[PDB]
Amino acid sequence: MAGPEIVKLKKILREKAVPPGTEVPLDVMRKGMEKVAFKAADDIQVEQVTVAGCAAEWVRAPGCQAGKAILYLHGGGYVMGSINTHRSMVGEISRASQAAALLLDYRLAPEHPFPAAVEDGVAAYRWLLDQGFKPQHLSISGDSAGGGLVLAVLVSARDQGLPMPASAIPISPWADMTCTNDSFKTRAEADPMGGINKMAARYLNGADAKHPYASPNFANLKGLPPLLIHVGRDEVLLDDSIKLDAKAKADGVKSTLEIWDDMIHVWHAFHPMLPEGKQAIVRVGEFMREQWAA
Repeated sequence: MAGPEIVKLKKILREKAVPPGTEVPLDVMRKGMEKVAFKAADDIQVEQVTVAGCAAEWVRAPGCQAGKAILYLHGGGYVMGSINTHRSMVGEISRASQAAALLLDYRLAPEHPFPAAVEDGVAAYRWLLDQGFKPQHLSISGDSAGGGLVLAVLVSARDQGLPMPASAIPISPWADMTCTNDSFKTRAEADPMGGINKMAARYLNGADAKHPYASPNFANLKGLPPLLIHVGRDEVLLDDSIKLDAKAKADGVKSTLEIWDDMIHVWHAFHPMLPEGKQAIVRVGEFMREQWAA
């Protein structure tokens, strides 16, 4: 029916979770994500760089193709996450896609609200182009909030005349800051991963929640490059993804959406103990490579 590992992981996550309602202070949520992050695989090579005034790492699995690069935008509700929280998952995407990842430590809210993260994303992309990477050798990817930022970065880039990269992969994207979608009710019980509305509040700091660079589900997608959208069936953000796919299709974008049954928010991040995490990462890699061969 459902795999044994997901059933197991669902139980561990329900057990470890803080109870519904209780307010976890920000720097406490921040530290907890750091402290619990998976260590990247031993064969992942890392190089610290500065990119548009942000800390970054080049994240190079074995097998990287010369000339290829992923701008990777991490999750964390726009308020948390770092190079550290995501080095592990991004190592595996680099493995699968045989491409080095640029892992950006973009400005986080509330210290730096919207559109700070979009400016960092766009500049990061401009930096890659400036470094000599060709549009057709580039891909943009990210998870959760980062996966919304993927879209925002594209839209914003398109608007400023930048060429589109060959592909983009939003993973469990948060692309609608209103958080009104049916799936917050429909998929609530199945999702072990209020809390989210606070992050939107902190990121927006008063801005219009239907701003296209905050909620790319209200943006004009015309001209974006081909998309692979990943989302699990068992997450409150199911609707962001279904609606992002229909938007893209309507705006004439080549969109492939895959709902993975039984899966949770960014199940990729649990690749060390979830076969489906590895499987979905492999597939992100295959899709990036497919798009580079075309």
